[PDB]
Amino acid sequence: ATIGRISTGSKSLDKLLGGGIETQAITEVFGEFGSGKTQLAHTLAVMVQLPPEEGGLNGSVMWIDTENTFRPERIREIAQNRGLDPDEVLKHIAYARAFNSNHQMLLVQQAEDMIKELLNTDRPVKLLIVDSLTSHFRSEYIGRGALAERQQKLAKHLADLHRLANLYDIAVFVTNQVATLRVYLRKGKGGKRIARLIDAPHLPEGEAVFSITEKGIED
Ligand SMILES: Nc1cc2ccccc2cc1C(=O)O
Repeated sequence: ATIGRISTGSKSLDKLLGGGIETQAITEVFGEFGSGKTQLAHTLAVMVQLPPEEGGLNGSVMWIDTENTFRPERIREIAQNRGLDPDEVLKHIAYARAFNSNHQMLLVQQAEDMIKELLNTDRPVKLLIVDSLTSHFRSEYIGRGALAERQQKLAKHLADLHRLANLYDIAVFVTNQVATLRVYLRKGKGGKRIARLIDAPHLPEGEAVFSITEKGIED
């Protein structure tokens, strides 16, 4: 289908990204604790539920959590501050906690069941979040003798995510620490945050400054 764009809530960040995050693509956001990557994930889980006129895609969300960072109270707060019903917004976020890298991989495969069920409805899955992509892979595969299998397993996981994104017109959004759009977050001045786009093949490298508010991400 046509490439849909989900607003991040920030006009500055959306301009940097070419209008927002894309369906049929993996957007990978990097940053240290406090850089705003989890705030962006929570904001996008709300924004995607809005109609296109308001920066969303009238969509449902699937969220894979590798380390206990999903906060339903933060969704409710962002939803209510954006004029949405907080309970309805939460009902349209399917949640899974992944306990290890094998289970994380299995969940991406299992997500296809619900994606297929909602595909021709009024609320198709339009956003699949994996927070935080490599935490289990880094913990489970230590050192020299483990790199080949860690890379093999991560490549398969990413291929599985790209397949769902392309086949079902979903924006895949992943968070991490240091063929996919890579955005680097950092602390800016006066409690603001900065996003830097690096090595995008068809978007200029640039920076966007944004704030974290009761609405989640905004300028
Ligand atoms: N069966 C499921 C699989 C998932 C896979 C990825 C993200 C969320 C998911 C939620 C469920 C659920 O039963 O609520």
